[PDB]
Amino acid sequence: QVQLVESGGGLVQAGDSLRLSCAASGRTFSSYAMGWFRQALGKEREFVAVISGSGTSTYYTDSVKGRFTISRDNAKNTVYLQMNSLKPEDTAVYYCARAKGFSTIYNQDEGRYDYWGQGTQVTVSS
Amino acid sequence: EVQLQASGGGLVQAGGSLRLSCAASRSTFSTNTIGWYRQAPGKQRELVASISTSGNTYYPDSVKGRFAISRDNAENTVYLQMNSLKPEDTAVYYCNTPSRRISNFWGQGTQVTVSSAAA
Amino acid sequence: STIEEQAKTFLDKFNHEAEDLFYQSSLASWNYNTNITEENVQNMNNAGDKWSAFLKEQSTLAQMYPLQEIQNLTVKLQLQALQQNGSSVLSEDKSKRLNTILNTMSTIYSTGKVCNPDNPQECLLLEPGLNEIMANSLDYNERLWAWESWRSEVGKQLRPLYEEYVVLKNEMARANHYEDYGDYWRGDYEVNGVDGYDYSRGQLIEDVEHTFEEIKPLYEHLHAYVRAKLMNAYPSYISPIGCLPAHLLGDMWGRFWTNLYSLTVPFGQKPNIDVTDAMVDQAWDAQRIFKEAEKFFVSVGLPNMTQGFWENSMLTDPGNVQKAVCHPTAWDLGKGDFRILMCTKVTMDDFLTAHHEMGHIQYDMAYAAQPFLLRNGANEGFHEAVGEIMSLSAATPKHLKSIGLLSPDFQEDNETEINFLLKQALTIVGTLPFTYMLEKWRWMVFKGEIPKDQWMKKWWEMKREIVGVVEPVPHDETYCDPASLFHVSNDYSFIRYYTRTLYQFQFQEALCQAAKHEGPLHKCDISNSTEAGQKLFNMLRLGKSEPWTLALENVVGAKNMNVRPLLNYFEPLFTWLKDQNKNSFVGWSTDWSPYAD
Ligand SMILES: *[C@@H]1O[C@H](CO)[C@@H](O)[C@H](O)[C@H]1NC(C)=O
Ligand SMILES: *[C@@H]1O[C@H](CO)[C@@H](O)[C@H](O)[C@H]1NC(C)=O
Ligand SMILES: *[C@@H]1O[C@H](CO)[C@@H](O)[C@H](O)[C@H]1NC(C)=O
Ligand SMILES: *[C@@H]1O[C@H](CO)[C@@H](O)[C@H](O)[C@H]1NC(C)=O
Ligand SMILES: [Cl-]
Ligand SMILES: [Cl-]
Repeated sequence: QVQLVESGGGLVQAGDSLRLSCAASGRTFSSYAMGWFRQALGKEREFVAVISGSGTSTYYTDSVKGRFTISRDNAKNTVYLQMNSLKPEDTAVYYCARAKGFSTIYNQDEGRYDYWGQGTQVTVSS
Repeated sequence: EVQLQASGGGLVQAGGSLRLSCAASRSTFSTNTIGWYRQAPGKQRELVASISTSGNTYYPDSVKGRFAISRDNAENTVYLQMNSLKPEDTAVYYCNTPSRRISNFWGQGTQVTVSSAAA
Repeated sequence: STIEEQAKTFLDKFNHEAEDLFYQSSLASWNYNTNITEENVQNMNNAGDKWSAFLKEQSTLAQMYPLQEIQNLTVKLQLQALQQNGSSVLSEDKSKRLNTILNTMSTIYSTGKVCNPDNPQECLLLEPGLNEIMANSLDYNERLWAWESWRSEVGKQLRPLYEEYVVLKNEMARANHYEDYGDYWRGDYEVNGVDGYDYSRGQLIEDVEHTFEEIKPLYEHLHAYVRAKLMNAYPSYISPIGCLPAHLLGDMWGRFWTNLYSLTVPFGQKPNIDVTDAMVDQAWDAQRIFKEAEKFFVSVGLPNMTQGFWENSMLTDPGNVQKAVCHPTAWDLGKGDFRILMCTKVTMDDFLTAHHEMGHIQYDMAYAAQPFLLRNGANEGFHEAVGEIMSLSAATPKHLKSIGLLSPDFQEDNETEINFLLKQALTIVGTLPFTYMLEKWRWMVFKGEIPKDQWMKKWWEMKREIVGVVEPVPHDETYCDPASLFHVSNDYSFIRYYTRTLYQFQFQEALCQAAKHEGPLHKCDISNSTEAGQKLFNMLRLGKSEPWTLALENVVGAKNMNVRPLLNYFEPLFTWLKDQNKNSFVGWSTDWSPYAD
């Protein structure tokens, strides 16, 4: 049974870094893209980043480009999200999800992700 | 920066010796095969000696055992040592690369005249 | 004095001058293919143009030596190859135009990208982007998008160029007294004036087609088994009687079904015979892959790689800043300089490619003694068959276990035997109808049998009839799906891959006989056999000095390509697939299509 468990959510200050980890079960981890989404209080769930099944290709949303870095360890079935220079606008519940496909260019919207984590709240203060 | 100009030719007695020099640029010397050609006034051009970058040499039967093509890496020069000359070797000598031969780019030639021997 | 003695003199001058011109042309090509820059592309073109001019000069010079008045076979063969006019038979404007089309098609293929419609900066290239989707993706829609976007953005671009290419290529071939460009390509197999060893260009079609009929039952059973496995992998998308949707075959075209192994593995719970994970677990690098391949050749009596091979080869992707062409290539620059260019990944497919390409290098090192013009394989299939000989042995579980990629507690079961042969058939058998149908299309197009207004109509009728593969979306005449594959848009004959496939099992059968191998041909590893190495080397050092019919006979005892050894190799799998498909449909209906409703 495919299960995703996020770890690393916490309260940080502005400018500080925070790494979210995501462990996923299944022997075909390398065959699917892994993506991160976030949902602020009162706002809809939005896309953050995606990494191809091989790890050699990544894509980030305009708000986090050059601050966040998505990585994956296919040997340990994990996908990481380093969030450097955090802003109050980044405060949201973060979800890691598994895509239907392998690429970054085709899997960057909710309708492309069939497996989801339970969420991890990340809070940023002034 | 004009290369492949033959020099050293002059008047020589029968059975004599003469050495022609071919000044080439370092870029051409290091990457091109260099050949020596000759042309009798009225007759066609004839390759008399050729030397690859590895030092491999080619000579026709007409000059085998008499002529010697050499490469001097210190002075980027190809020399043609002609021993036991005959009036049949009287021609103007040119040095060229196979690619310049195809594209018809010919440099300066050196006239070698061999005078007839005594009784 | 005699015309033969005159020709000998001419060939001595040729062999002398060719050394530097060829080496400078090859070095420039190497320096461009490893560091793609505008300065290097112009250097490559300058040196290449000098080589072409030398070849056109020596060609016209070779004409005054009638090869009928020549008894010495070595000089006759060199003269025969030099007096071929080829592209020089065309007018200056037509030679310029044809080279323009060839370069344009080549750069459209190598620089063609599919983009996001709402974000044109977000794009994918064929390699690695679109090829990674086709090799690893499990989503029908993503695979369909990658497949259709390749054929739609890039294939549609090549269509007008290909139409012009066939015209000029046919003019070139007909001016050289060939029927058409297809007939010209089939000339590689032609042998003449050698009693008992003759081979005609028309004989190639008859032999390829007669051989293919014997392949057909093994393929249909492999196809039916894969189709059943694919119905589990992509539910609602495959018909039990129809063709296989073109976008679900493992690569961008279905040239090889290798990447269907995860989806079609007969016995999934058995220790994987795809050592790709064991390489990764053991931290193997490209140097280990290449040093291991080098150790294989040394074991059969052949030499180690030269110092210049380890100094000058590019065995990994330079990637960042320095860009390279990652097509695995074996380079014989001349002057004793041998190199391999390959952006090696830690995969079993690349481990087998390292052996294949070093086999090419070993052939090059062996025939280096031959005169310049005779430094090639006996025919286009010879070099490709030799590399595949190395792969056949490298891939066996007996071999992988001995090199550490398979546990010392690995037990060869009758199940691991089927797991192995199925993996082999996806690559070797799976490519035979693809290859035959690809060339059959070109041959008919060059012949004039397929009008332009039916090019794509016929391509997909032939894909459905011969390959049992069906387009997932309808393609009109604005597409040029053949040109969306490297060899089609880059002007390379494809039948070499069909002939090499048959030669490889003839050679393997002969080499295992030399190695005193007991048992099935698929359980043979020629490692540590110098008897097998000598038998191979004696053919390798020969180059093109003997006609291919004779060259093949000297090793296998048959002066012609034979399908029997290939079928004996896959016999255990054939009888297995027969039982698996007992309640299945074997064959396909060319009327079912993913888009029919
Ligand atoms: C390409 O090759 C090397 C790569 O390091 C580089 O030094 C050289 O300048 C390059 N050639 C060019 C830019 O023409
Ligand atoms: C053919 O000529 C070549 C070059 O001189 C020579 O190596 C070879 O022995 C000849 N073959 C014969 C005499 O059959
Ligand atoms: C040009 O080469 C062809 C072979 O490709 C040959 O048949 C023909 O005689 C040659 N043309 C000449 C010598 O003008
Ligand atoms: C030959 O067998 C294997 C390769 O298959 C190798 O491990 C072994 O060292 C070789 N035998 C000898 C005597 O070197
Ligand atoms: Cl002909
Ligand atoms: Cl296609």
